[PDB]
Amino acid sequence: SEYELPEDPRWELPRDRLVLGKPLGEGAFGQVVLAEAIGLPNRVTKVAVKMLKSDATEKDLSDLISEMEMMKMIGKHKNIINLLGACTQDGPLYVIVEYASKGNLREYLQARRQLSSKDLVSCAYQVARGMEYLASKKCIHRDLAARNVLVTEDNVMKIADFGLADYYKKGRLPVKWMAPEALFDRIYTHQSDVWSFGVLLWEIFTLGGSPYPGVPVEELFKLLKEGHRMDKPSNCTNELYMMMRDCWHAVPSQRPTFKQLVEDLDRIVALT
Amino acid sequence: ELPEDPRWELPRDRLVLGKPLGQVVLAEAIGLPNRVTKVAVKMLKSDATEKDLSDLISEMEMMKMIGKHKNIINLLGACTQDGPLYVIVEYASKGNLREYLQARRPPEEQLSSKDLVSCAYQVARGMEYLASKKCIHRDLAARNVLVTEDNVMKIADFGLARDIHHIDYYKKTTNGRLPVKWMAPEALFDRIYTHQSDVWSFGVLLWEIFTLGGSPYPGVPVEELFKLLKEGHRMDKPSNCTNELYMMMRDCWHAVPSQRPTFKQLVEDLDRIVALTS
Ligand SMILES: COCCCc1cc(Nc2nc(NCc3cc(C)no3)ncc2Br)[nH]n1
Ligand SMILES: COCCCc1cc(Nc2nc(NCc3cc(C)no3)ncc2Br)[nH]n1
Repeated sequence: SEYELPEDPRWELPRDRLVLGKPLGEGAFGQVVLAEAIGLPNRVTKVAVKMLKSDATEKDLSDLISEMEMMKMIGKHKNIINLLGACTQDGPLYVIVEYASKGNLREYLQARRQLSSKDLVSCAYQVARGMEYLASKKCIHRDLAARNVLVTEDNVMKIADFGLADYYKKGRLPVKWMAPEALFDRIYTHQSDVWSFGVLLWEIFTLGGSPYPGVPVEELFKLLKEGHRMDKPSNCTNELYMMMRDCWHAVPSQRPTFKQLVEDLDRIVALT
Repeated sequence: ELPEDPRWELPRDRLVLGKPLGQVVLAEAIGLPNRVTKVAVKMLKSDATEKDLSDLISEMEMMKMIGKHKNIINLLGACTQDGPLYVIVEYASKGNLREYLQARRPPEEQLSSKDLVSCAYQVARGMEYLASKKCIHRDLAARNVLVTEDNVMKIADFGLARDIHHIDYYKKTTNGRLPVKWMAPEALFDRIYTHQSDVWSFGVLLWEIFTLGGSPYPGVPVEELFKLLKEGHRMDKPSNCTNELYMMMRDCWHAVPSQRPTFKQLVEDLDRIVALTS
């Protein structure tokens, strides 16, 4: 990987067919830019490109490659951010993926405090669909949150950061979406992502609310150990609150599965 | 030590002391002729100082001046001569409002929407009365509201001596909660207490009622509380709460003290809302 990467003709795009545009966002040693891809024959497709920052290390490269390779194995679904291609040869790695013009679901919800009760349940349905798909492909997210759900021009929910390779790192605290087993016992399962979906559900029905405002890490632990559970939001049926509460069962085996959650939300949507 | 006050003195032999309530004891007063009335009696503990006596006397004298209202814990008498000071006050059999509401949470009989709005009305009435007598509570919370056998709300601890320049903000209550979470910012940061800061605390109490004894800012320590307040943070609307009653809480938590409603206004609004609530 130091002088050259392996080629995968299934996915390789010519660099002349990609025009890089305005940055969308960055992270530790990776960054995401808006771009235009020609012929993924001669139609331009607005895509998002993920690539390393200039200060990245060999291990950052190896992380980014592993992310791309997981996206290949997992395959396509409408409610996830899909791999569309890659430039791997003769220069920096560009991992080309779908563009979601409306940004993350947290912001999306906050800027519309105008969604109906149906639309809100529909969001929740789409997210669980994406998660039901990923879980069928052995994919555990480990940070399912509204910040990691992107929304498209046409209001499709698309899970992101599912292929990625310090409890005090924030400006909110991710530990506030972690299942107790994952936080306390470092047990990550599909059921631990169910707990996280519980909190996303709550974010959804508070239209982008912040879990546990003002609660620092040590206190959160203390709340968890006491069996504390966030209060029902206003503008939330008692059914939905029991879905959240169900996702928040202490025993993961008694939490519902994403398969079960999709079935319920499909029913609930139709009756909203 | 004590000076005699014939307006209030009950002979010691007329008071039959019973079980501890939590110091405060349950008692029976004979007379107050051949009838016994259940009463609560406040008295000193064994390890009490002269400062503690002084503070108990001040509380009693304050009750004398304030006079009687249905929605406060009313002074009934005192034993001041030839033995321990006993301040005799009304008995509330169903305990504090926090516990009263939590015991009535669904799985004791549930409270209607009207019952909850009626609690709010009665507390506001008591506060309006206290305000009228020039009294500022300084720790209005559901824990300092007591409930009688016939479900009458009575405000307690309204006459208490407190040095505000010696408050421990870190000190938790017995239930595990922090009293700073009921305090107007201007009282908290600037030690300025007014009827207006009491109205702020009433907003928090209204919140406590509609969450059926919920704990404000759960898991938020003192330093983080300050930072939420400085940022103008406000608690979210409880579920099963009208927009109209959440607007009331929000009004009580106005950042500018002059712009909060008075208890006179709160009393009138709540009266109107009680009559229209199912
Ligand atoms: C590897 O795929 C990462 C997501 C690709 C993507 C990004 C967008 N649109 C937007 N992205 C961002 N920030 C980049 C980002 C957010 C997350 C989560 N991950 O990366 N900001 C605004 C927009 Br609009 N579409 N597809
Ligand atoms: C001088 O006013 C003291 C309150 C008089 C009173 C107390 C009760 N009933 C109960 N009291 C307590 N704990 C003592 C207490 C609570 C507060 C507030 N202040 O003192 N526990 C249970 C009951 Br029931 N009735 N009247």
